[PDB]
Amino acid sequence: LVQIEYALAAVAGGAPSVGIKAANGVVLATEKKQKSILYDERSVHKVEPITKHIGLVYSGMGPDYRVLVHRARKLAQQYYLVYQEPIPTAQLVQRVASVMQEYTQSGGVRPFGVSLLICGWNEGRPYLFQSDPSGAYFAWKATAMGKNYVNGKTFLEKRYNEDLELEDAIHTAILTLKESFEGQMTEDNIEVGICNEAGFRRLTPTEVKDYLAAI
Amino acid sequence: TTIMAVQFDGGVVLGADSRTTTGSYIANRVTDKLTPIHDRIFCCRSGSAADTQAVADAVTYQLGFHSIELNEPPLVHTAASLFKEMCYRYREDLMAGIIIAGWDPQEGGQVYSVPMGGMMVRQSFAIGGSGSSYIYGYVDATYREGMTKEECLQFTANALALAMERDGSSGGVIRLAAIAESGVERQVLLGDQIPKFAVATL
Amino acid sequence: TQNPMVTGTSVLGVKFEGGVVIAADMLGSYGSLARFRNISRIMRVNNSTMLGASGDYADFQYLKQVLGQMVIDEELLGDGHSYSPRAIHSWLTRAMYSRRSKMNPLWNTMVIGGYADGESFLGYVDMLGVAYEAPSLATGYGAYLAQPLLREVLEKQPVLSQTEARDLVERCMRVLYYRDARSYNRFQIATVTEKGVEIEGPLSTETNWDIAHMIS
Amino acid sequence: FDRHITIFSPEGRLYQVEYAFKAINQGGLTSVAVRGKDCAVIVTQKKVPDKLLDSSTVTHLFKITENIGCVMTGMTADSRSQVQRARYEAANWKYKYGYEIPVDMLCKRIADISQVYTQNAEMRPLGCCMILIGIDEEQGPQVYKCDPAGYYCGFKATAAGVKQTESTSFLEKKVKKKFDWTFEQTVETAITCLSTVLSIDFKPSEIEVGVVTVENPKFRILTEAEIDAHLVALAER
Amino acid sequence: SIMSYNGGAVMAMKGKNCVAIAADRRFGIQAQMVTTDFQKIFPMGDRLYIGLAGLATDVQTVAQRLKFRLNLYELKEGRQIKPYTLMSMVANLLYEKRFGPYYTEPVIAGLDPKTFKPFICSLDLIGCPMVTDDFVVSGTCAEQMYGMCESLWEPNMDPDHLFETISQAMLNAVDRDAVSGMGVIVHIIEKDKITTRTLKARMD
Amino acid sequence: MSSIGTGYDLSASTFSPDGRVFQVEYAMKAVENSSTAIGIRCKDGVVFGVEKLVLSKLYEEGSNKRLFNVDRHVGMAVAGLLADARSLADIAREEASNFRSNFGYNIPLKHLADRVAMYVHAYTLYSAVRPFGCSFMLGSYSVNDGAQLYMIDPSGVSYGYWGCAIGKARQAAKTEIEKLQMKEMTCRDIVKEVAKIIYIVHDEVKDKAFELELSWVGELTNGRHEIVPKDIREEAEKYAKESLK
Amino acid sequence: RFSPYVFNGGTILAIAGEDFAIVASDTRLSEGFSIHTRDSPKCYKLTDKTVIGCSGFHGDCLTLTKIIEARLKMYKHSNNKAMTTGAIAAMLSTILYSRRFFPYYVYNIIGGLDEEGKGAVYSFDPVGSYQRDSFKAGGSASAMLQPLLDNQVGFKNMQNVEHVPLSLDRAMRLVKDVFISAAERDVYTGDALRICIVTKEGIREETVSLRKD
Repeated sequence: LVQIEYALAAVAGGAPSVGIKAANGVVLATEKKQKSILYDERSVHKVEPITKHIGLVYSGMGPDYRVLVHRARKLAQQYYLVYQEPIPTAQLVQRVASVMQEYTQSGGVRPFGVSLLICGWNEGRPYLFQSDPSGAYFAWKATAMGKNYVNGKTFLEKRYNEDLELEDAIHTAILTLKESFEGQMTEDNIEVGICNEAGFRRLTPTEVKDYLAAI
Repeated sequence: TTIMAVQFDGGVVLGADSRTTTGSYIANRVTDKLTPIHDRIFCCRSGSAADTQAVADAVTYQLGFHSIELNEPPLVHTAASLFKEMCYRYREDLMAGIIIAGWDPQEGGQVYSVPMGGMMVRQSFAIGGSGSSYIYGYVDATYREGMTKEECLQFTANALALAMERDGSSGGVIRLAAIAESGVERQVLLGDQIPKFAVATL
Repeated sequence: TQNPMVTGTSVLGVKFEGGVVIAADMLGSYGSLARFRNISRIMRVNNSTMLGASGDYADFQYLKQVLGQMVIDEELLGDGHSYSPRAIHSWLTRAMYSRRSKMNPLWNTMVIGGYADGESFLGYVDMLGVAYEAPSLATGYGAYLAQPLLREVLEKQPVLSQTEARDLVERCMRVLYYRDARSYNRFQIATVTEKGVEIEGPLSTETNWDIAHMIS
Repeated sequence: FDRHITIFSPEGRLYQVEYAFKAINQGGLTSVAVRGKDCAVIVTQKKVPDKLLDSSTVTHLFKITENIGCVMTGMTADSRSQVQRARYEAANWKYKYGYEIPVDMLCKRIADISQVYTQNAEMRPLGCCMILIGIDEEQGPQVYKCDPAGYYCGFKATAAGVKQTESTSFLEKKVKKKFDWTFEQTVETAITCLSTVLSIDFKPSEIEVGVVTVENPKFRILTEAEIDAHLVALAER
Repeated sequence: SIMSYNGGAVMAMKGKNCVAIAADRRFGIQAQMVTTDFQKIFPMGDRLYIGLAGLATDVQTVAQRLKFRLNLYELKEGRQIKPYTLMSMVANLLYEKRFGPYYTEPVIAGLDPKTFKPFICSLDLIGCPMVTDDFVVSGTCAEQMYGMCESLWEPNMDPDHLFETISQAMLNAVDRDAVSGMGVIVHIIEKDKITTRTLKARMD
Repeated sequence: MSSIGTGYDLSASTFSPDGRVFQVEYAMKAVENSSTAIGIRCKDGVVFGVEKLVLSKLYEEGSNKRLFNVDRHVGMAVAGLLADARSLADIAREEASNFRSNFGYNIPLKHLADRVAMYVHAYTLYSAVRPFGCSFMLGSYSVNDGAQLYMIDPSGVSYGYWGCAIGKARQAAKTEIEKLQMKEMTCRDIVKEVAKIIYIVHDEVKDKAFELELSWVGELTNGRHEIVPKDIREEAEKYAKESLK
Repeated sequence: RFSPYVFNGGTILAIAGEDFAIVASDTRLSEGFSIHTRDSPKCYKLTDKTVIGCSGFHGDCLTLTKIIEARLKMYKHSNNKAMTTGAIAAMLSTILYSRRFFPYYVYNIIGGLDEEGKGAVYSFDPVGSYQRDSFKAGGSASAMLQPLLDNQVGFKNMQNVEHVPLSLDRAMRLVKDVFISAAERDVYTGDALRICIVTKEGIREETVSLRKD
């Protein structure tokens, strides 16, 4: 379909999201600039938990994004009803990309204009995944999304190594946003979430501020 | 269970006991059977507790949504009609006797009975529950045309004390509520505040 | 309604020369308890139809709601067509039979009195759909205790005046007060004539208790 | 047909969603919400063009619950419809979940509904803007605004309508200069902002103010004597 | 009773680094014995068995639908199932028929496919899981099995004493029930081997 | 002026690039090609007046009633397209019926008008339906709330009105209702005024025969909406004929 | 528990002839030991050639005659002719059997004229089994009337009797005799006898007083 390529055009116009799979965890940093000072930046969140162990982030269209945040969380908890076990990250990406593929097959709708970076931690082992608006999903070591994702994907390919820790992966995920930020990021205009063995959590801005001070 | 509501000039006085029995075990002895349906419309719940709580929450929902659309305080006859439609539509699934009483600017203080079966009738005083049977003669003898707020609170307190005294399903504390234009005054009668009467000893 | 809760007892009715007069006491009993003592068991349907009902009073309030909304929805058209008493009677026969056939009856027994085109109408409908018309009707224990007096007067004199029918209805209500244990000493009398439906009440019976001293 | 329905352009745009914001400007009216320390006000203008019309029925301030109010800007029937849907979702939150709906949750819910209009091709986006105010139990005053795109955000202040961009420039110069707060100033800021960009020196029959305060969280619609009590206090300074 | 229509007697016992599951071998319609080689313990993995007592048609139906769901799980997920997760799967399968319930009460005995920790549990007919650390029993001779296991189970048994304990428990338990017995099969599940023995049981 | 052929005006489910839904506008332009219905609320009631055109001398002199009883206390004066107006008469009538059946009393005007303006609006955003081509006034009276007059256009917006006019000569009717102290007059003066305003805005050299239909609701009808007596109607006719001269 | 039926009494009777069909019934509607009315005829003109007699539960009788009248009109719309007696018979067999599992507690006797001008009587059970008879009594006193009709119309258990065809006047005498004799001993039968005679000239309809007890 042509609407899938045009939906990928709305993803590449979105804000940068960078996710890096470290040895002991996965980061998911995004670009969150407010258009003016009138907007409460505390209010809306881009990095978003799905379970206690899976979070995700996007580039593209936020209202399309919340539709799959809601349905990822439903698929996850209806897995948990059946198995009483937290859902594997790869299984959840199969479910969500099946949902995201459904809106490309049916006529009278458009595809999602959103591409997800699903992170996870299951069985002592981290996961980085990207679901495209087609319904296709790819496992990643590190990747970029949104505005100039190509330049981010080759900035990551230079600074990625496998024996990398989670804190150093936060440091090189801030740098991949900072290669395209346009104007001096702060703890109030980016948003990072990490998975580790303790589960997924979105970093508090006081905790983002010290990572930014380390750079 | 004994529920009671009396219309007076200016508003209504509602009353209920506080005993919920599971057979002949008092499961709850401080039960709040006086449910605020809207700001100046209460109901008195008797019958199956799950049924009455379900119907009271559903009429609370429908009535609050009705009031926000109409941008006005709701009528007491409107809440009574919503109880009537719910208690008549599911009259074979519900065992719920309701007394709706409240105040509204259009028609003053009102008391409506919705017993089991789902009918609706406006009354000056209504009694219900398994213990109201023991005070029908008392409320027929004692109700006077045109009592005041304090006289209706005292009348309701005395009749609920009598019904609590004779019914085993009734007991506990007396929960009173008097609804008028200025708002809702509620009070709990417990211990010596419940009107004692002498047993005919010797 | 599988189980009636607050029921109303007998509803009378008789045609006279110029209309129908029906009566019903103003009591709804829960079992034996005379719990609801000022409820009107007689509906005014429209200008030319009145309706008194026995049985479950919540079902009669349902039928009041449905049939009154039908009368409203008819009068909105302004096309000069009114529901006749026979049409209300036939609609109500269809309603009661349709509820019967779903094994969910409306526990009522109804007297539809009416007066259209200079012809009186008096119609019985019960919860099974058994409908007929007759010069005198009586539901409940009135079929046992009032319909004898009604049918003996309507045997001797087929055409009653309004005063004679009113006195006969009062007299049968006095009998039903004496012998029916669910009856009550407070009743409405509804009349439909050319002047429309008038509902008079609350009316009481004149009690006689001279036989109470004849016990020795 | 790529510009008639809500499907993507070759550069990834939704043109009907862009034209719904043009439709908001069709109403001719500008709304402003600002947020204080313990208060959040909404002010819109009340241009009544027909003088034999009942002006008590022309209002864009709507009660959603007792604690949540709402100013609407845009196509008026769309606005009343989105208000009825917000009133439904508020009552159903209270029924299902046992507590009053937060302002962010209601505004998120209405934006989630608006996304469906932006994605199914058989119906159009609903061309109007909702601004919700209300007092949060833990966060204080909340001002939330959802657009026909399905976005919502929380706002230190915001604006909706024809003069939205200049009202935003005014309030943006305002909220980085002072921390505007107090009951009186926040009505001052929302009256001055509307007045500055419309440039018409208000009389109280011409605007309408809706407030929530932390001291009394009931959504109030201001009386014309009370808009006088703010306009006289503002018009001598 | 619908449970006692065919008989049926399954237990599962926990050892040190090993579990034992054992079942009787009678298939009988009420009193009449039909076969003496009915399968009541099916494999649900390499080191993971489920035993089903109760109505024999529901033994077969539950075991086949569980094997269905389990093979789909182990292909869609790319791992052997953890025994707790198998318990949750069985509990879901039985609770879907909550008001139309499969008249069987499973026992699950197995080792963890990554840890080799012993797992035993058992369920009711509508899927209430019940994990123990000593023994679970299920069938028409439940009280006989509770007496024998509560007497004979001791912690930290090697698979030889585990075999002897579950064997004496099953044999003397089903020799006081009429519609049970006609053989006992015993599966010892170790880390490195599955031992399967059938016993010299009474045949009356 | 000039046509558009890009096709933003073919479904109600489509905005224009400047932000209009033209199908709603073209439906509202169907209303201004129809004859004028006026409605005036007064101190004790609401009075309706329609110039019902008689485009065959063969009709029954009372055919095509553009005044409707939608509830026993509410009336409906329609302009625009009759078949759509009768559909909305049935909708408003059913909505009043369902309100009484569910809540136990008469539907309030401002709630009937909102619940019918929502139906009219729900037919303004789908490609499977078209907007209604009728605007209509709802007018009620009761004791608690007073006179109530709302008008609903094809867009779905309902506003309250002291006077109102819908149709092709609605603007000069707004003029001649604006020359009138409706907040102090009684219903029996407003019928004379409604008749004379209908007879002023009626161009006989385009559409040459009509029947003036009046309906009131108020204190004088006990809050019931009725057609009103032929005596009062023909006195209003004579005052409108003489008034015009 | 709710009972969907009540036995309202009532005896019906039809007799076929060479050129006539006489359908008769009492007019007492009963319930238990009470009498609802004394004027409730159980015969119903369907077409200009067909009268149905309905007895049993009166609510089903009313509903069923209204359904048969509606189906007559539906037939005449879709087929541009009124129904025959046999077509109403077969149709009512289908109508009654469509309610097999919650039956019409109605004893139907259709009496009328066939398409060669002769009298036709069809006798139905409550679930629609019918056959064409020469005469049939149904309902409350059918076990009383039917042996006398077997005696006198059927010429059974008689030796050296002449088998003349039954004329209209003697069949009318037989109908009046059998309902007097049934009004004596059946308590549900009485108060009048409505007699419907179907001839080539049409349907004429007579009433005869019976006992009032």
